[PDB]
Amino acid sequence: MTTRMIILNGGSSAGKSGIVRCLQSVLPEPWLAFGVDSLIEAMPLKMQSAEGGIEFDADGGVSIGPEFRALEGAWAEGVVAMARAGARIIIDDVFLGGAAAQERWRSFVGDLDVLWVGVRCDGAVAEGRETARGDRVAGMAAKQAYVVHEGVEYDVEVDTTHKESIECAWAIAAHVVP
Amino acid sequence: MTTRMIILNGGSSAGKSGIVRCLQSVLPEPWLAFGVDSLIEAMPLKMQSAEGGIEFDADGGVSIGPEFRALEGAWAEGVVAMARAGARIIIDDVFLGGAAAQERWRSFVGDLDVLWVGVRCDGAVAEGRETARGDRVAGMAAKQAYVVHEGVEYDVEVDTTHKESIECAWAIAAHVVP
Amino acid sequence: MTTRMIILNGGSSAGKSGIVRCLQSVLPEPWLAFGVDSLIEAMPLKMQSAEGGIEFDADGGVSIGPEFRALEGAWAEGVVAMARAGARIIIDDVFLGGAAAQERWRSFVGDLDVLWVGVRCDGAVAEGRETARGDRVAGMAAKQAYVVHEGVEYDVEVDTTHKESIECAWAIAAHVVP
Amino acid sequence: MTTRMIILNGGSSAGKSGIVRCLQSVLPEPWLAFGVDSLIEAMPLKMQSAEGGIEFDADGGVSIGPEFRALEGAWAEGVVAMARAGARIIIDDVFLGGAAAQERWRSFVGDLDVLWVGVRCDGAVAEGRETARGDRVAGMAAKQAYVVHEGVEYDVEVDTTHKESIECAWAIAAHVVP
Ligand SMILES: O=C(N[C@H](CO)[C@H](O)c1ccc([N+](=O)[O-])cc1)C(Cl)Cl
Ligand SMILES: O=C(N[C@H](CO)[C@H](O)c1ccc([N+](=O)[O-])cc1)C(Cl)Cl
Ligand SMILES: O=C(N[C@H](CO)[C@H](O)c1ccc([N+](=O)[O-])cc1)C(Cl)Cl
Ligand SMILES: O=C(N[C@H](CO)[C@H](O)c1ccc([N+](=O)[O-])cc1)C(Cl)Cl
Ligand SMILES: O=C(N[C@H](CO)[C@H](O)c1ccc([N+](=O)[O-])cc1)C(Cl)Cl
Ligand SMILES: O=C(N[C@H](CO)[C@H](O)c1ccc([N+](=O)[O-])cc1)C(Cl)Cl
Ligand SMILES: O=C(N[C@H](CO)[C@H](O)c1ccc([N+](=O)[O-])cc1)C(Cl)Cl
Ligand SMILES: O=C(N[C@H](CO)[C@H](O)c1ccc([N+](=O)[O-])cc1)C(Cl)Cl
Repeated sequence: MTTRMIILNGGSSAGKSGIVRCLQSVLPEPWLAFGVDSLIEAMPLKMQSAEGGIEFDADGGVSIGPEFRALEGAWAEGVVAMARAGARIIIDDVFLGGAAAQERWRSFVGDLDVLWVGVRCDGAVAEGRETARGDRVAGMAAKQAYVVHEGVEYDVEVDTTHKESIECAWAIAAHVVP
Repeated sequence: MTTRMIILNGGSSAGKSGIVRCLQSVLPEPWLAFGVDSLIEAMPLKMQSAEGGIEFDADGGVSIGPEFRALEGAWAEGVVAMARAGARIIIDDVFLGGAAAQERWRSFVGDLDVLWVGVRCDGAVAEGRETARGDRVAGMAAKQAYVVHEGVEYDVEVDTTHKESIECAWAIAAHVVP
Repeated sequence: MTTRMIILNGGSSAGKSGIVRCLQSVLPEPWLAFGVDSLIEAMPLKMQSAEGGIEFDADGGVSIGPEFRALEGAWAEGVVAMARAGARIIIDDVFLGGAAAQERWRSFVGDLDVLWVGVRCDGAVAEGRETARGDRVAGMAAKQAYVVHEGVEYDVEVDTTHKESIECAWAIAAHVVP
Repeated sequence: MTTRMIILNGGSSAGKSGIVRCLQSVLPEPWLAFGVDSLIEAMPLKMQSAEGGIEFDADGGVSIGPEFRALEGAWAEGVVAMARAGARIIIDDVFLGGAAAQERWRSFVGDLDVLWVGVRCDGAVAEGRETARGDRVAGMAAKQAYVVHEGVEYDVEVDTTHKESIECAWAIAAHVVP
């Protein structure tokens, strides 16, 4: 029953990265963190200008093509492989495809023990934080705030609308089996 | 009565930068933002290793020497000069010297119309956010949370302990005379 | 004859920022660094989406409107004011307007002692570095490589095409009167 | 004979990251990039303050403990797993242990087709660039410039002392079998 992977899902500006660093500080054993964002940074820059890659609409929409998806797949497998190799992994994701996305993960994970975490946050509030951070495309927060969880099943749910990252971290750590 | 400068004061991780970007988005006229941090980034790197410069204790303490202070002074004058030249300026500061610090500003400002803003936040909560951001020296938040406001007089006060940046932004904008 | 300001001019990716940090390390007295880029970061984000602000064409072109120019002006005056106040200032600029730009500076500077530095670099090579850094809009380097110096007069010229930043730094420092 | 992984080795400031982005732009197929630095960013912050983790001496030295090494191991396996899954991977490493380090990789890689790249650069020059970038601990460049290659065998060697990143990129791409 030892937890091997902690997969978090939430919309942009919902507070995931903040929760991730807190978890890494709180949890006693070292946990590696990776996510759709670190994956993007690891993909070639041109992937962001290629049709079957990832595209950022000016209104904050996000489109994903097969070239991008294909790469992501091998990446996912590698992350699972790290867990298998004995590294405790935290995944900061954004299930744009809702349930479809969670399934995709389930397939790569297999019988590996995973803690599915849901990070919610009022769209309006997320949108406010989006402005405050100033480093995201205005509109992503709102567009993602809800559709991301539709049909997704979690083992734990935190809502950053009125809870600090460190607090949400404590709630999540409590469900982590050593 | 037109506001020329908005000087914010608060401890590390209290939420100032977030409020600043919100203000820049909210306010109709363009406001330039500068602060102790941009000043630091503009000072030579070695200033951070020189005795009369700025020193960061491992426990999160911050010491300021005369070499640093001298530079800061000319900088302050320049910022005031920008206001005088007609640029709307926002200053994100950290009054380590409490009232002493506010006086220092008053001297540079003169009869220029300034909106003194206080950004408060529970030390414990600030410390939590400090961990979540992971890019500050652990301990700064708590050490600064309160001593920074002792003896300081504001025209407006916001407390980020339970208020989003955008909200605090709205409260502050309301006191800005066009 | 003491040098109060060091104004560098060069196209994107020509190597200015690198030379700037070297100068700050080399020069014995503390020099504050500021530039078109720090100014941009200090301007509201929306300035980048407003017509009379600054616009970044997808091919790497850069357009500047009056709203942006107006702000820049007050900023320039403030920087000069810092020099006057006794702070040694380094300005990392990009004379898009060639000679016109240098004149604009001359007007703000007045009789202040300034060291005009020219940072050149082969367009092709600059374009290569542009790719290597991956954090600029492809095409800026080439578009700026030359037009930026047309009609501009320097006291010192360095060419980073075959010279390291630290070397160019040494050449520039040598012309700085204490 | 299709190349699955490109493993680059070089000392800090030798120019690897710059070469990596160029390769990602040059190579026709998408290549994911990862390295000791992205791994560090993915490890908990505290790993940098824990004895068996990674420690940064003030003079630029770097020490690695077993806790850090253990994690790195599972990470290495995961990266190899990504290659196996069909993702083209580029690894930006720093063989502090010289030959010992290359062996460690050979063990994880197995019979996977790998292109071993060596990125050299004169210590003095690397040290100069270290200053110019200003975001590394002074002294790392020099300490690493040479010891890193002792006993290491490459399929290709580039020297950034007098060659631009894009050029070195071209030399390396030429040895990549599709
Ligand atoms: O802005 C970014 N990422 C955010 C999420 O952190 C963006 O909203 C996003 C959402 C989903 C996504 N995906 O699922 O492939 C990619 C980017 C990075 Cl490009 Cl910096
Ligand atoms: O190289 C490109 N495109 C082709 C299709 O025109 C290609 O198959 C591709 C798309 C994205 C990509 N990536 O992320 O590196 C790589 C190759 C464009 Cl990005 Cl210029
Ligand atoms: O960490 C930093 N700054 C914070 C404040 O944002 C630090 O707490 C600090 C506080 C006061 C200060 N001062 O008043 O000179 C300088 C740095 C910068 Cl060095 Cl990145
Ligand atoms: O140059 C240095 N120090 C002397 C005193 O030893 C000097 O007067 C000084 C201190 C800080 C500084 N700065 O911020 O650039 C500049 C010069 C050290 Cl930083 Cl190496
Ligand atoms: O990319 C940027 N700046 C470069 C120069 O460093 C861009 O080429 C540029 C050039 C000139 C300019 N101007 O003169 O107003 C503004 C940006 C910043 Cl937006 Cl990050
Ligand atoms: O606020 C805006 N525009 C008007 C004109 O429609 C305005 O006068 C302005 C433009 C740029 C700007 N800035 O940089 O903050 C401020 C106000 C747009 Cl940026 Cl939404
Ligand atoms: O400074 C850093 N990394 C450089 C290399 O890019 C440092 O020189 C270093 C070298 C070797 C290393 N290792 O082999 O574990 C880790 C960091 C990161 Cl901590 Cl930002
Ligand atoms: O938690 C810590 N240490 C113990 C040993 O005292 C621990 O086993 C450990 C070290 C590094 C680490 N990491 O990278 O997350 C995790 C746990 C210190 Cl970092 Cl406070």
